[PDB]
Amino acid sequence: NDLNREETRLKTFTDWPLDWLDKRQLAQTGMYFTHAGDKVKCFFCGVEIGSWEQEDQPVPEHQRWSPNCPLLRRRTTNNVPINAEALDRILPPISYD
Amino acid sequence: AVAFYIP
Ligand SMILES: [Zn+2]
Repeated sequence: NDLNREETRLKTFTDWPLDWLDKRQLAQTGMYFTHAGDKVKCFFCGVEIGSWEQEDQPVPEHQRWSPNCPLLRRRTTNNVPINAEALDRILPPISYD
Repeated sequence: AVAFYIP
């Protein structure tokens, strides 16, 4: 469960093929690299996303396919960020769906 | 993007 740690997730992004898609923001928002193409997987909701298009963004795409992710929904999780404030800044604004 | 796995 060191993957609960952003630091650990960030480390899996070795040989990340997308120079334009921020691996730091992906790791920060629950994702880790699966090393299969460009697909990443959220450690908190389990969604797997790949075939990224340059118009795609880390958080919105994540919310799009997993609107109920505990991390994005801002409910408690075992996530250990590197910088809490940076995480707060990027997570979707509180919105009761 | 494409979701290969959906919760
Ligand atoms: Zn998630």
